[PDB]
Amino acid sequence: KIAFAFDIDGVLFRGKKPIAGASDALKLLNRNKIPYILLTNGGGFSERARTEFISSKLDVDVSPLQIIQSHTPYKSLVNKYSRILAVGTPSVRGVAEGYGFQDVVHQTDIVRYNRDIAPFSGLSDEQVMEYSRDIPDLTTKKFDAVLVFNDPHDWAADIQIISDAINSENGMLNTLRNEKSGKPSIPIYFSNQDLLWANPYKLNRFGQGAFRLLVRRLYLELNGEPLQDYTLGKPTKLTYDFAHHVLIDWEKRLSPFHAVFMVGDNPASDIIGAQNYGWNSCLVKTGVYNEGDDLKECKPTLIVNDVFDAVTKTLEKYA
Amino acid sequence: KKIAFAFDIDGVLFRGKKPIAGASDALKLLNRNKIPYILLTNGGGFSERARTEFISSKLDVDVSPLQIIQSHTPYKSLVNKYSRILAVGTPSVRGVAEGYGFQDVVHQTDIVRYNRDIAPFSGLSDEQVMEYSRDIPDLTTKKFDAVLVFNDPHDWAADIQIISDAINSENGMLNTLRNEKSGKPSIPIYFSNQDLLWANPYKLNRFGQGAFRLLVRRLYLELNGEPLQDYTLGKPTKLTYDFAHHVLIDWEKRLSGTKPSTSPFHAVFMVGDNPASDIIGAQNYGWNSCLVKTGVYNEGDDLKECKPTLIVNDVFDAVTKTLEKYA
Ligand SMILES: [Mg+2]
Ligand SMILES: [Mg+2]
Ligand SMILES: [Mg+2]
Repeated sequence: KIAFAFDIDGVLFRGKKPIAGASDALKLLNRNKIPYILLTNGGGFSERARTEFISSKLDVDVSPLQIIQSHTPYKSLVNKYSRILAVGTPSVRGVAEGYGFQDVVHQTDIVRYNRDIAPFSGLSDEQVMEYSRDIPDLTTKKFDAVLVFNDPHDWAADIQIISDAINSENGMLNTLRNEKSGKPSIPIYFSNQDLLWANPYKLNRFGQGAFRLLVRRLYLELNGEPLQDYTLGKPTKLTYDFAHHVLIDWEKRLSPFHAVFMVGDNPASDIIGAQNYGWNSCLVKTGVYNEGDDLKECKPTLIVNDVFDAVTKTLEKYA
Repeated sequence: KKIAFAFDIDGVLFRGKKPIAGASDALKLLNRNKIPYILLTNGGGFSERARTEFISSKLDVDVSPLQIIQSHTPYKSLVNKYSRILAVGTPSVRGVAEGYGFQDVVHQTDIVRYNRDIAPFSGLSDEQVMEYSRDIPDLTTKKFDAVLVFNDPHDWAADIQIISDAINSENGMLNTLRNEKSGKPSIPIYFSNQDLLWANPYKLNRFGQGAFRLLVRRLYLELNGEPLQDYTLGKPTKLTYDFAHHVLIDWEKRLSGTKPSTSPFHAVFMVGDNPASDIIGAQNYGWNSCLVKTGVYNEGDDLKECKPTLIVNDVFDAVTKTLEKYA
């Protein structure tokens, strides 16, 4: 009994385009009745909307119950925080609402309220109108946490607005505390520490890990203490435990494994994540990693060209 | 030549587009008394002419384009040094750079237009790409010679990605990545303002180009394991104060037609809102200073090593109290 956990970016897709072999890889598992999940540090859309897109592109039925995205574990926080600043692309508002967050504010809602809060926002008037909403108690009800769902697309605004929140007086908009501290005014969560990721471009691009480093750098500058943030996403144990539960529930719904193989392109997320958790791993060369790159101390079970190689070589050798 | 003033703009004369109460009156007071002044700002984006036209209209005084130093004004000295520059800032900085004489100006939005996948987290709308960017001859086949940050750009995920690409490239060629790690960037990079904070219309101080610089530097360190060797101008740098001193000298000569740092004046008073730029800059250069409370500085904030000559409420108090004591 083996199962697979596939990364998406640099393994199944580059952007919206499938990698050759990705469709065949999943079709092969389905023929053989081998369970799989998708475990991605990407996000932005609902689990349903994302799996609908992947299903269409790869010509397989991927269930919303087979996927863990960066933000999926934020379901665990819905009873902890009444009002959240949900940072990400505009779609993350709906995702957070769907999880059951009581009071969701998107960062663009603050830009709508007062453009002078974010002097270097690139939002056009049309983008403000489309992306944001009027929040009538934006200034009178405190924020309880900042949750970064995915990489937002207006960083001078996004970073300013996050900084305002984590240096505020107890989460109240338009306030600035006097006290310097490593503990932010309200808690802040990052869902992906990937410095780099693989999109259609030939060179690795910065991801949410890079965004996090930037937020942290300015927090340190203002406070003289490092930020006490929360982190999820691969390689964190929290995300692997979450994925493990999704996989167990999926395996039951198909109806515990001798081995789980993480298939990834990034040593620093996928491979270390699996290795720390006790999962096996197959490092592909179609994304962040190029053969010759420093593996440091991760030790992938197999190193292979692409996802179809990962599945076929793993099955031949281990199933 | 008893005295001249050098005024900061943001948090001293203006908050955003709105004059601070007394700002117009302060300049009119100097002009009635034939006391010369310059404007020395770490802001920028538009030409010295366009900027002084706007300020003139809003303060109802005649400010000459020869009376202003903006963050990027000293980039005039670099025009024969670097053929192709990545001119980073708001779209208006393309025209400012071209106006200065740079041979081959590329704006960061030109690279986003060339390939959107370079900047996956760009916020540019299609309409903004059409408005801001240009097709650039030989974008992919001619090296970039430097990155010059003119002012704060307004799409930082793209801006930071694109700057990082340049300073880690194979000798400035787009679409490349060098093999080696070093403190020395692939091509030189200049920042024109190290202001962590600045004062706009909002009541809380907002991050400025100094913050942007710290972000670029952080990701450079992450990729290279060595701190970035950059060039920095703007207040409080000696380069910028020297440049401003020469603009003042030239302006006084024009009008007319001591210490080394104030020549030909007995005293030069910097009027600023930011201890970390205006005050320490003036102090290190040899100028006197007035610190106002209408911008970044709040009463009781720690002044660290800065010792302003006077601390006052606003720009009109700065002028009136300085003239009383020092004129
Ligand atoms: Mg990946
Ligand atoms: Mg935009
Ligand atoms: Mg100022």
